[PDB]
Amino acid sequence: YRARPPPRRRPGPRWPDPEDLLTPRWQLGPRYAAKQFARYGAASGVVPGSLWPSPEQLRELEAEEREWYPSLATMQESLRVKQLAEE
Amino acid sequence: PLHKYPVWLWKRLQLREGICSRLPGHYLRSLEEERTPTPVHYRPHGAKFKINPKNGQRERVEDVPIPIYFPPESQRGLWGGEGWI
Amino acid sequence: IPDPPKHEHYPTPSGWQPPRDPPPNLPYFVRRSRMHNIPVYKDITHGNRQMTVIRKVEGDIWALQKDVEDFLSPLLGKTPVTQVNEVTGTLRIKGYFDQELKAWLLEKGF
Amino acid sequence: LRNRVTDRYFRIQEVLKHARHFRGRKNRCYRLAVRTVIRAF
Amino acid sequence: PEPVLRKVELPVPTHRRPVQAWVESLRGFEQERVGLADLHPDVFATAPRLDILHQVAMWQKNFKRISYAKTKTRAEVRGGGRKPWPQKGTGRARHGSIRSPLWRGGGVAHGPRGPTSYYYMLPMKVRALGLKVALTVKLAQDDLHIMDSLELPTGDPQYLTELAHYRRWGDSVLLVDLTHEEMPQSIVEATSRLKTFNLIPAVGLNVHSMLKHQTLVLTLPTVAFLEDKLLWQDSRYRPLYPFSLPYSDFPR
Amino acid sequence: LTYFSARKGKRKTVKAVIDRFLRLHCGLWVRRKAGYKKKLWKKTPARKKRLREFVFCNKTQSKLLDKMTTSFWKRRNWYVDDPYQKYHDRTNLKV
Amino acid sequence: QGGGARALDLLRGLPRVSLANLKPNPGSKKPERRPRGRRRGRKCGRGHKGERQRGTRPRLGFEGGQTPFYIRIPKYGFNEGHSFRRQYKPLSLNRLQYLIDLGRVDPSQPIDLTQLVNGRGVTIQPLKRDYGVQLVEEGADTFTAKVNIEVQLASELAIAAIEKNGGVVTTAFYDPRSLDIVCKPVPFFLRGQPIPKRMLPPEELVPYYTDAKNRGYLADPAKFPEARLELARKYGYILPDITKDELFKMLCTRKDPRQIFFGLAPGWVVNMADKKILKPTDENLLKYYTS
Amino acid sequence: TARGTPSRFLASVLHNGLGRYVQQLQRLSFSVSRDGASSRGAREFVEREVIDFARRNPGVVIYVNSRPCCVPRVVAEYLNGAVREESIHCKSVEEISTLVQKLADQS
Amino acid sequence: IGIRLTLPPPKVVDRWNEKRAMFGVYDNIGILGNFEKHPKELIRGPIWLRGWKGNELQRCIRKRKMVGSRMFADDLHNLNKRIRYLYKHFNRHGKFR
RNA sequence: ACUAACCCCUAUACCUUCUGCAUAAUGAAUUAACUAGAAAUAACUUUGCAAGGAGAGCCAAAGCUAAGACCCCCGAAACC
Ligand SMILES: [Mg+2]
Ligand SMILES: [Mg+2]
Ligand SMILES: [Mg+2]
Ligand SMILES: [Mg+2]
Repeated sequence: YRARPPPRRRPGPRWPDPEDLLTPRWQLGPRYAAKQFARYGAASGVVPGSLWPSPEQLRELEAEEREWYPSLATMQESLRVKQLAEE
Repeated sequence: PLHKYPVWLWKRLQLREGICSRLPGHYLRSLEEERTPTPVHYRPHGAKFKINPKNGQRERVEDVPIPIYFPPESQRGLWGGEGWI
Repeated sequence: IPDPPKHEHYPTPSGWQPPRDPPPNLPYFVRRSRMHNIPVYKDITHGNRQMTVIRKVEGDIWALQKDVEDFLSPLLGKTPVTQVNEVTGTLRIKGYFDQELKAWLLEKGF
Repeated sequence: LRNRVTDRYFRIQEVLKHARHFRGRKNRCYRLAVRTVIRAF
Repeated sequence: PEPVLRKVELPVPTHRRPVQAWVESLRGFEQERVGLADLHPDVFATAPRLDILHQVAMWQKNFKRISYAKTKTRAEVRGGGRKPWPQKGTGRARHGSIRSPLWRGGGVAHGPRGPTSYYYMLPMKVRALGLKVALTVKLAQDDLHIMDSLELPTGDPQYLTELAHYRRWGDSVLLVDLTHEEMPQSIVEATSRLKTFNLIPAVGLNVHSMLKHQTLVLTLPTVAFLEDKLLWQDSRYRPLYPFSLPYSDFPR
Repeated sequence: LTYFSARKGKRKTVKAVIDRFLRLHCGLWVRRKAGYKKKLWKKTPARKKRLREFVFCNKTQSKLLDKMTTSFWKRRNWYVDDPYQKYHDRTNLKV
Repeated sequence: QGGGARALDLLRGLPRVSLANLKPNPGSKKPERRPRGRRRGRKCGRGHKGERQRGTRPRLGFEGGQTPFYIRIPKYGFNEGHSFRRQYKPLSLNRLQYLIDLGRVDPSQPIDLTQLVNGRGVTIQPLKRDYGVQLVEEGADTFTAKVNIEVQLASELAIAAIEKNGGVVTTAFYDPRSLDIVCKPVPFFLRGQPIPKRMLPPEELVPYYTDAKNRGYLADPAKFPEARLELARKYGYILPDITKDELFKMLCTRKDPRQIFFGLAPGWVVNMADKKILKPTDENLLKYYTS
Repeated sequence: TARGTPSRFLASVLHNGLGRYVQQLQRLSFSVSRDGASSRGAREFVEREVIDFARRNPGVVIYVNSRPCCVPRVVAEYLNGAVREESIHCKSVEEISTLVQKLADQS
Repeated sequence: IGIRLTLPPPKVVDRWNEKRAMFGVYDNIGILGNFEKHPKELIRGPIWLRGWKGNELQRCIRKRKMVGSRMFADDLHNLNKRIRYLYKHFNRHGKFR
């Protein structure tokens, strides 16, 4: 006999049906598209501009880091104050 | 055997067929939406992250709504979102 | 794995030295591992049984066994207890002798 | 895979043959014959 | 004419020498001795590890097996939720259900609970080492033949069988070529109607097929493909991430 | 002890032993002494002294604690300035 | 020489190997035991009637009613906060010398966490609370190599040994978010996300990385020369003038504190499929990635 | 047991050995399969020993039939008419030789 | 009694049909295909039994957690009961502790 | 054993429960079919590689991966 063709990974990105219920939600978000663009490059059709966060999500991204990640000067001043307190 | 679709998908599936499929689009979209209600019987945390006093670590917190029972008589009144607990 | 670079002097500061070229004219031969190291390891079982093993051996393994106990008899005081496995090309010695055997196998050209 | 014994007839015949010359039901009933064959042996 | 000569492209250890194999061709009945090919000693002349072959073949057969046998327990047999008779006073044995394993028509105490999987993976180097052992065994038993290409003068299947019989190849021969899309037309039509003769690509080569078929034949590109793929195993780092991800030198 | 969890199907860990015992990577277990903070006024200084060390467990207790603890706590840790770093390996141990 | 030839030649006279003549290696398959027959059938190794025979034994650690041994032991803070303690995989000078001698690490180029894991010198598990590597002083006598190494932690003797041979050692901090990126850049690039800037060290670690004696990456460079002289004087080795070395440019090559790799500004996107680098131009994006 | 098994008195055949000894074995028939692991011991036995055994006992006729079979067998016939059938299913060579030699001495 | 009085009909097996003659092909696709495919991906069978192995208890959770919402009402109830019984038997019964 | 069925001599049914049962302690009229040991934490044995092992994660001061091999059946009065 002759063997069936070897099972190869299907070339090209996979874009499922957004209106179909059985398609899992993790294949519809921008994270899925970002992964597709990285693997397949410009041939995936994903706009490179959409990779960087839009200004709508940047405002809380900097708000979160300002509130949760203090600057070097703020940390040094806090450390110096604590050093004086224990001294 | 196994169902083609999950059971919780059945209610959505019938909305796409029959007389329900001929309903106006704007009404269908409004009914499909499942936005959360304003908290009434519980106090929201108000922050995405909080510091645990026990270990001084930052962990994510969530607001879990408390189930509310609405008696059929409340449909004839305006309780403002309150109900039986 | 990248092939080791050639140093103008040997052995290297870490103690590594390339195998001698041409290989020694012996009935048996021992080849370095994929990391270019002598295949000598320590084995322990039951928490008290200590063995030294020699891997990657092809040829007359019995000649290697004869040479091993000849080299180890003056050090240990009697003929060492050894196990010969022909199918896997490995040699097992009771006790810990890795640092002497590595030194012994190094100067033989392996 | 369901496995069932298929040679039980021969397994009991090797015992019944030693009791063929006995008396009573213990020469043909395996349950009785096995107990007396052991005593005879 | 001009003989075909194949050398070993990968470096050979100094203490080992290449093993020579004859090169034939299928364009004629008597077209053997076309040339000589040099094989890597570490692939076609390794240790005859029969235990490696047995465990690799057993791994291949039993790793894709799924058993669908399943029997109902006493909790799945219909009915049997009522005590038949009172515990005492009836003069018969006590029971709590009519679907117990003791009862006729009841459940099964310890039966199959399918579907069940037997999937397990051998170490990657062991599976590769199994292919090297099988090739070495084939060379040592003189049932392995080396060809240049798999073009046939005619697509007649009976011609191929007669050629194999004349050369005393064996009852069954496993044919291996480079890529599925490079099959010559003659070899495809000849082997499609044959049972003991099978044609598979290089990627499809396996120990179980080699053991099942008495005779194995390979092309020169197949030999180089097998030499490159196998010799990458014994000189390589431990994988930081799966090899499907891009690497500095993978694919070669 | 939960040999197979209902959500993951894997062995669990008894948190009681974690809060009371410390395991060295060599297999030894380190524990405190019972009643070392109870009724200190009625105990002699020598008794109080020997009550406040860290002592090892025997073979049976070590096997008992290993079975109640998953493999996560048996790994080798590289904590910075760890006080018990020098005790994680045995030196000059024969048989 | 002869063992392989003898084994292979002996194979020639043997019959053809097939599927009907294979067996496992001896000692590799312990036969399964079944509770059948006189030997293992009467009680199946369960003993006489009781809890053990009926398989209703109490839970592990239960001694039949008395207070459990593990319960009666008082609690102590042995493993408190263990999931928050910092861990560093130790790196020895012998291992570094072993890597350099075998060529697995290139000394002519700057060496950091990415280079060490690429050469398989160390294994990092950020999910296991790892925070990088520490350079230990083991085998400092036999170490002789001029390298530029970047490690999260270092000892005073390890620094002295590196600087004795004219090398440069610095200490830098990597947050857990970017530590996984540094060890495995390839999986991160497949995520399709712009390169983020690494966070500053925590408040407790700020003094460590701002001190010249620790060779911190945030310390004052002007305080370095006096620190090196003190180490050279203490250990009695003459401090070489590496400014006159031909590799002075390579030694001075250090990454920005907010940078991850070398020559890759935060916010860039790597496209391995088409071998391209994409950089943003929005002024808000540029300010975020550079501040 | 003895009570469940017929018995006989000790005796010989035609006072064998009184004037001369006559070998009681008269015929041997061997069934051997060309292919099959069960006949390997039987096969190698006739490669090296059946020739020497034939010369040792000239009054015994040996038949070697090669046919497909699952259980190799040997059949021994004596002058008194007794027939003995022994299986050679998966035995070695040194033990079939002892088995074959035993039938020769039997009366 | 208990045994057949006639020989069962002989069985004929084709040792060289399509399936037998090519069993094991492409099982080394990962080694010989630049690791673009895994032999586990060649597994054909139940959704919850593709490249995974475990005891009976573990198979029940995996089936329930992945396809439990699609099972029939009677089957789901029996599966829930099986998990409860298996959990009790494994965690509370046995010769060893 | 015997020439010989019996006659001669010798011999206190089986399982289970108990220190101890021919026991007058339980179970079994007989035949056929059905009917009861499920798991890999550690350790042991055997391959592969080796200061590295593993087809992301995990472990490692000779270890890592893989395989083999140990954990029964029926029966309540009850509760919701
Ligand atoms: Mg070991
Ligand atoms: Mg009921
Ligand atoms: Mg009941
Ligand atoms: Mg028993």
